[PDB]
Amino acid sequence: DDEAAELMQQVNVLKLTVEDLEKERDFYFGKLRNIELICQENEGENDPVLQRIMDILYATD
Amino acid sequence: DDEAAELMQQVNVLKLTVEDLEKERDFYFGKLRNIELICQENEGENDPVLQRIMDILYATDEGFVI
Repeated sequence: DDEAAELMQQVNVLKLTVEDLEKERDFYFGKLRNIELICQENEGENDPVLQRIMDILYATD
Repeated sequence: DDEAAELMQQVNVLKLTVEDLEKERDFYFGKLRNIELICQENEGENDPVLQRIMDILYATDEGFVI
């Protein structure tokens, strides 16, 4: 009745939040993948800065 | 009745999804920021590879979020 309505309101807000977060997550992930490729295509130069970047990309937190 | 109960279950599942996504989003954003810092420190190196990475990062700048 009253609770079902407030819960529906919450579900709508949460679904909007999921869409928002997933899209931002995917966007940041795509950026990281682009950077990873650049690092891989240049791994033959032995650049220590790219080494630091790759270490970041492949680190678990 | 069953409606409110169905919605509550849906709410609990969505809340869990949200918590996982926030952690994934911040995890990836944290990496982009750490990479931006590395680039920032080595600015005056005239390294074309770092310039490519910085251009990729531009769209992820915090200034575009707040």
